[PDB]
Amino acid sequence: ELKSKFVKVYSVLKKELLHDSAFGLTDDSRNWVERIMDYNVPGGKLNRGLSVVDSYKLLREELSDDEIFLASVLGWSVEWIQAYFLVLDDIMDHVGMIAINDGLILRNHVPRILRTHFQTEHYYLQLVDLFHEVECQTIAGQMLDLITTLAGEINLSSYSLPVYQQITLSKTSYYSFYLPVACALVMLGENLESHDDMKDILLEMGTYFQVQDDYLDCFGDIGTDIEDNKCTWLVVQALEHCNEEQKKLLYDNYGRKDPKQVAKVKELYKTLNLEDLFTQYENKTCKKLTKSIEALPNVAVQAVLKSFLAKIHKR
Amino acid sequence: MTELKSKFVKVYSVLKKELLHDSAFGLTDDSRNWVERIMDYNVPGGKLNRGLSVVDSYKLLRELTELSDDEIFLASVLGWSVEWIQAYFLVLDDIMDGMIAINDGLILRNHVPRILRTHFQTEHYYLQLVDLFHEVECQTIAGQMLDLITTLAGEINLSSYSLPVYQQITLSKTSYYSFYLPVACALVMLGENLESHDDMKDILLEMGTYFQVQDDYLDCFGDPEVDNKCTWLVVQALEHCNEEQKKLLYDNYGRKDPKQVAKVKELYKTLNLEDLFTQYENKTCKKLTKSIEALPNVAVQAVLKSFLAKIHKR
Repeated sequence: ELKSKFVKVYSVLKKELLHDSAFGLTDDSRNWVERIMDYNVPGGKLNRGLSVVDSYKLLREELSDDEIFLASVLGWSVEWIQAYFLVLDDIMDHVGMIAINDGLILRNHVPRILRTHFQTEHYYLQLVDLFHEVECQTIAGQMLDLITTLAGEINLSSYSLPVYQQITLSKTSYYSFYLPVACALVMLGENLESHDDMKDILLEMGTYFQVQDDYLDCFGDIGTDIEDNKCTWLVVQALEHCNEEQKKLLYDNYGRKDPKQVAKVKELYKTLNLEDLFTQYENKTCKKLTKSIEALPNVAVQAVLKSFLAKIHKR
Repeated sequence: MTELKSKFVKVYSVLKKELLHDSAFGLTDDSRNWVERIMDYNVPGGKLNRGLSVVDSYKLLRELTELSDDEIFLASVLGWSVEWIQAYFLVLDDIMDGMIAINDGLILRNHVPRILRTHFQTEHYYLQLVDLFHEVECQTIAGQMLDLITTLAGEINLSSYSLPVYQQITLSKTSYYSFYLPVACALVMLGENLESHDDMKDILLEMGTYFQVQDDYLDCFGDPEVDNKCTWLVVQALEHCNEEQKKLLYDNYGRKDPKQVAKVKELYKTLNLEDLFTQYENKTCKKLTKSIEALPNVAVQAVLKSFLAKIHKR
């Protein structure tokens, strides 16, 4: 039902944007723009764009077709903004830097949609500031990622828990966990500025998911983080949790594409019991997050947050 | 007016320290200096033509229509916002001719609405400022996309180079942020609604096209510092030449060889495109002055005449 309705909203928004006569498009440029849309936006699983509509339905307690359409419009706006973010991620992870311009086209589609479908609403400026906040912090996250990565070129003393956490927060969690639920609440008439507790919980949830992926990379059926000199949660823990010759071991073997040295790092990890440290982190995190979800007065917000936390647990 | 400029220049420091210490963004000491250096490189360097012209157009509109220090500060804030947005645009322009330049540029882009929000959210014209900068950015990047399609990717069959394509690129790529944005900022600050100024907008846009044609000519005939470019010169040469001259142009254009370059230059000279450019300049200043005077509002006329005079013959 939602599956079949949501996806048509992509076509609706696409044909709106292509035939917004504000810019003079020829046949050729129109096809250029349509291709750079259809490549990036409508492809994937549509996790977050759908989760906008799903969180909206969850909050509701009866849905009109207009309500569903607008929730879908917000969802697709999320998909667009994420397309922009992911094009930049492509560019930043290993005869055409068209990729920049393509990405920048998609970014500038986001407020055209928001303006076309929500200007009359009384929460228009709140949506604009939401997407603005999310974009500012996503790109600030990318900037932290650059500096940390570059500056951890050999000097692994750059890799600290605060740096890891700020990167995970601003780069991903914001557009990944806050943005869709925030979209739903703003449509629901709420003011986000009286939801700092929910915001913080979703942000910690994003940090949680990143720590998960960091561990899964190193322990699961292949992950290449220790080869790639990445700032994993595992290496950040290993740094301050090891002695002096273990620091020498890590400094020797980290960032090395050689399964011998990779295995040296893996077995320093195992001898430091970072699998059990991760199990403890997971348990304490799910407890803190479930506990502080229940602390929230609103029960439906709790339902949405518990949905998310359950979906990502033990993944 | 170097007495009154020094106030503008301090607003850069004010906005910079605001943005750097927005603890909403989690910045370490380290990242804080990274952001400061990527600001100080791009934004405060140049002559500050457009950022100052925001404040100058505001003063002009006031003087003709007491002028508080807050008014000046806010006009300056808008000016520096223009400087930032232009820095972003110019970083992308550099890029389009290790991969940090993208990230730096995007940091500068996302500073713009932080400033607009910090200093103009309370105002009743906030959404109008946001839509102004949004429109300008959409059309600048659309201009870049047209530039990609037309120039580099529309290579050696130069029959792609037409006056309408040239004009659309010049309009959306540059004219918008270069000539509309600064005066529009001042008018929005003045309480006006831009949607009843389409004539002024169109005039400033044509003015941007004019300035680009100027730069095109200076390139081919001039010194300062420093083929296959979509120049106004080649666009004129195309439809103003016969058939063996078309053969000459197709032979020699896009060719890095001073012999063939000179073949193009002297086809230009035998077509009298220097005199065509002088005529273009005269007819353009006349069309623009005439349609400026057509505007009902006299102070808007004063601002537009200021701009058109500043960019004339130089």
